[PDB]
Amino acid sequence: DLSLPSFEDDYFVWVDFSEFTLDKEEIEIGSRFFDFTSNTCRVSMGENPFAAMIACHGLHSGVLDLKLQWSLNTEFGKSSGSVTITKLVGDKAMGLDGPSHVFAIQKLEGTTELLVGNFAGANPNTRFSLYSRWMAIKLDQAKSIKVLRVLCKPRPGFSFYGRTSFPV
Amino acid sequence: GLAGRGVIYIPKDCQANRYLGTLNIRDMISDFKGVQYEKWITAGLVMPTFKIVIRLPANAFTGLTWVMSFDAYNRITSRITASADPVYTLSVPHWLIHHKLGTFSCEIDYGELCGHAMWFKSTTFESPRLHFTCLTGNNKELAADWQAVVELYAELEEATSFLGKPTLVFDPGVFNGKFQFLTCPPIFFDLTAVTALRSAGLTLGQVPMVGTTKVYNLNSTLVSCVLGMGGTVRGRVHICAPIFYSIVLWVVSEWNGTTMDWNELFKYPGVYVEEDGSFEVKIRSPYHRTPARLLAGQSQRDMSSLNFYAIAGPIAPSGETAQLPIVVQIDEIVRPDLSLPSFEDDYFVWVDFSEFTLDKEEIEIGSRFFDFTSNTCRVSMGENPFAAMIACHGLHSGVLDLKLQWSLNTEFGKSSGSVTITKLVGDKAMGLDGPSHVFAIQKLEGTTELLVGNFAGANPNTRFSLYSRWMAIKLDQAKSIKVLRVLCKPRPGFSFYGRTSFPV
Amino acid sequence: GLAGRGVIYIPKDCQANRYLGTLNIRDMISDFKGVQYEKWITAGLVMPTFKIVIRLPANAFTGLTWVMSFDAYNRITSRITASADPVYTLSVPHWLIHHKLGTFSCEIDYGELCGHAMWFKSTTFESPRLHFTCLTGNNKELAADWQAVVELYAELEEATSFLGKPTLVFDPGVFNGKFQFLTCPPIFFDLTAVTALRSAGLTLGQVPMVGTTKVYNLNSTLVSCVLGMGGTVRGRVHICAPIFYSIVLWVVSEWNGTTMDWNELFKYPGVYVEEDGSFEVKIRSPYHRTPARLLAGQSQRDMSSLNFYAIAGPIAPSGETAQLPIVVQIDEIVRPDLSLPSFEDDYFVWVDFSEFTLDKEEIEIGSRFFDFTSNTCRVSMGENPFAAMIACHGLHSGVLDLKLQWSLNTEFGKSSGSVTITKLVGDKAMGLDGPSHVFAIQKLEGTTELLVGNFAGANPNTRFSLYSRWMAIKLDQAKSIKVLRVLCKPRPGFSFYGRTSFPV
Repeated sequence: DLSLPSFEDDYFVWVDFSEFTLDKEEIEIGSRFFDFTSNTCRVSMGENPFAAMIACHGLHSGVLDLKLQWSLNTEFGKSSGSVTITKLVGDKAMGLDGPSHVFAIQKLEGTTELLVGNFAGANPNTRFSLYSRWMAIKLDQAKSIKVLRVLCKPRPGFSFYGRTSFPV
Repeated sequence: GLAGRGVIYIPKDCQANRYLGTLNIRDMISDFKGVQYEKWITAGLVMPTFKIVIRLPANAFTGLTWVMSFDAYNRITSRITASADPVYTLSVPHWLIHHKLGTFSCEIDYGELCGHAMWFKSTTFESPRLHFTCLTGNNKELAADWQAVVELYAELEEATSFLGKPTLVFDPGVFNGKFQFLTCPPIFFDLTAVTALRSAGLTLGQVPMVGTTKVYNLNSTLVSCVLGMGGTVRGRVHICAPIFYSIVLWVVSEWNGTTMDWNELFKYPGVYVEEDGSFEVKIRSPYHRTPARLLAGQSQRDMSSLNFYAIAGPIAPSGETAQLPIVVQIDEIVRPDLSLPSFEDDYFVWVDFSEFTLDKEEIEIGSRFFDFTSNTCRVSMGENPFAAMIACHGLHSGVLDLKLQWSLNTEFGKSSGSVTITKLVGDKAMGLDGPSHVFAIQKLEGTTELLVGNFAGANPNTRFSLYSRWMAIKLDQAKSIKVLRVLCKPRPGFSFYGRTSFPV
Repeated sequence: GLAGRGVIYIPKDCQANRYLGTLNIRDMISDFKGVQYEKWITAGLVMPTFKIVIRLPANAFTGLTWVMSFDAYNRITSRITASADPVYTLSVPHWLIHHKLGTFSCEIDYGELCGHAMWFKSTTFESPRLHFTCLTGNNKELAADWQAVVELYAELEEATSFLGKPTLVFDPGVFNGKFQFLTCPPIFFDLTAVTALRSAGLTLGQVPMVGTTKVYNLNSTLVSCVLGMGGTVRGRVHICAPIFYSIVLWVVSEWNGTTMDWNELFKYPGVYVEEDGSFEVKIRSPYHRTPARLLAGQSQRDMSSLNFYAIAGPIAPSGETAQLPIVVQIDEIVRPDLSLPSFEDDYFVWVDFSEFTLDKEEIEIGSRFFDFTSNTCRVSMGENPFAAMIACHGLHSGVLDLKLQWSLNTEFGKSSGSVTITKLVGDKAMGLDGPSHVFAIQKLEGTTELLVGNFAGANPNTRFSLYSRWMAIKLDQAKSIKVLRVLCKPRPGFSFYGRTSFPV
């Protein structure tokens, strides 16, 4: 006799960035779904079953749809700059240019896809270096942002390989 | 088999409105204890079909009529224990017990009338009661105090599910015209009067009152779902007096006052009532319909009414003094001429927040649809049929689509911050993160879904703590908002369990 | 379903003959209380078929064997509460509980084993008990005290009659040769002995004793109905020790002593026993039969015996010290060679009255067959199988034909008066007059019938007061009588209910 599912087929919180100390901020994502750290801003990671499933398997692979939302710290009338989504294939150094995307800060939201995977087919739950698509979020007026929230929603067929555990 | 029992004590002078007592259904079964009680301990959960039997010496010489009121959610108890107004006792499922008919019996499908299964060891939500009150009094006191015996018969078996089948599913465009448990408080005729008139208003969407207390109930709530109604009122009339009292009534419908000419009166399409029975009277009106509710300054008598004219009697032997009571029950509007539904399948107002005093404001919603309170801002709650339906059932469950709208208090160019919708599973302390959502204040509007429910399947109309999804609205620049309006629109299949009432 | 329950506490050191406790069957059901208990209250009378289950952790390393004794008429309780001699515990219906087999179960048809239906509100005759005793002890103490759980399962339904079906109907010429509940007290072998002999007497009519106390029981009583028996003893042997104990036995029958020559011993027709199992051994005797009871100064070894020769072992690892116990059960004499019945279908002695001190003497019998006492004369009671059968059942009922005989103490020519038989229905005080009968003393003999029973249908083997026919013998010249002898002969169909025992 089961209850409703706790989650619907909807977005859920991946990460919130807040309390920026520098106007220039660049968050590298690459091709991974993982826990962020920053010396220059406050990272608040989401806790949900998807994140646990990532942690409790050896390998995973799929596509995430992202929704970015943000609110202003300064007066709207004074605002300038952008949330830019850099999309490459390769790396920052030698990469090819994909569907990179400039959201004027006044849009206050934006969307993008993220490939979680690589040429081999799947990501371990650790740092690794395997040729793939590459994503980054670039802030140029980060001190004018009170919060940058990133939600994700896995596209159907997001796959996990080898059940295991994850002590923290 | 016999599952439980109890005793109601009747005073020798049992007058109208006397509170006779309350039996606690679960205590009746556990004090008896009980082949059925013991089967219950093993089942854990039961969803009984009860036969209630009230043993009662039949007597045609008293005029006594009592009401048994099934109050599964303990909603009227507080307010009937000093004296029981019929408006309270008839606002929940109930049965008329006529002294002339003696021993009384009825069936209670606990799955319908209540909606949640009974746990052997303790009350889950509230403790289910049977109230016994006197609707019409004895014509003169009896010889001595006496008692009646109440008995519960059931074959208890283990319940498969926690929830029953929903008594009602929300739909704006659906009020059939059929009623259950719609009983009008007693109408009285003096025997010192050669003729008389008693009006019963037909503006059925009006909320009944007892002094300053509003008694919300499902029937008036249902009628309010429509703009007005025409057609024929089908009902039953009970004459609640001793065999030696008698009366003849002309029952007819009239619009805005009554005629003063007896000849005109009898050119109307009415019916004669000499005794207990059913009746059909056409709702009479210049528009063929009477409005569902009143406007300001209007009276129920300005519209269509069901009028009871005593044209012969009442008579009784000397020296009787008691009035002769008529109890009317309305069963349905047959051959109905309905107005438009009052609401469409659209959003309606849940709540407005305004006059914020702090820039940081956090409104917890959780998994409930309810009335907000705040020390730091002004809450204005919406009043509509949906909110009444929530109030007139023991349990409900469904999903609400929300639209948030807001206007600014400061200059647009100076604006900053957000309306943030936190969505969790669990609670603020240990919850999991769902589709939380940040609306930059400049969006000026946003949407979200709200689950009204929990792991068990339904919410009571009180505060409770049951693991579920959890929602909150977070303002960071609240003083920059002139108003935050929250509209909702129930998704199809929003369910209500166990019809009841709600006095405020 | 589960009807009642109880708990037995076992000591970490559980030795042979430890009393473990008594459960009261009706208290088990009423303390539980009990879907079955509540069905019982409505039925009034129940004649259950119980499944008794003893929950018990199986263990092959202890050697523990317990006995559950069904004592429906409370006959051995007084005698076993300090220490339980197997002669008592095995004298009523009983079951061996082997620790190696774990959880134990059996059926009790209360109709057979008891005979009267149970009244919900109070004990009718005596209160039915289950006794738990240790038959063979543990080889060494266990780690800690523990407990076992006793459960009663039954589907109680209303009893149609007060009385069950009779376990036994009196007949002198009928002892089949089949037994139930014939268990011999444990036989023990020392492991400090390379070989050994243990004899079991086959003189089965002998009444068992515990010190100076005779323990009358149905089995010995049955055997006493015959002069002697030959044939083959079919039984079962239980080896009641840990898996690490083992033994090999040569089991054979011998007459008057035992041979001292091992080679002769193995030319006899015996069987080997290495483990739990059944056995058949021919009863060996010069006459092909062994006598049912002993004469004066005869010993049970003087006749045919069932001999248990340990020919290898017992052995056990060091340093075990416990003896190895063998429990023998005798099921029947197969291919029986029976003697004449010891009694024919004839009268036998009930009582002699003699040495009268008063001329007026009145002996009340009522509706009972029982042992008389007098302060004014000498009572000499008869001892025979019928009397033992009365003593070894909870209830009995039937009709006795009486013959009275008497001889004179004074000169015949001087004699006067009568032996009068008063026959009433009721009691001396308010009774109705039946076939009372005046025998002039010169008749020197007379006859009458006696109903042994009452309105309920059967008599307990105690004093009771239940409306029935009532008999008394009245002497008016008692000092003129040298002896008054009363013989009886049960009419066909004299019935006994619920086999039990009777320690004196």
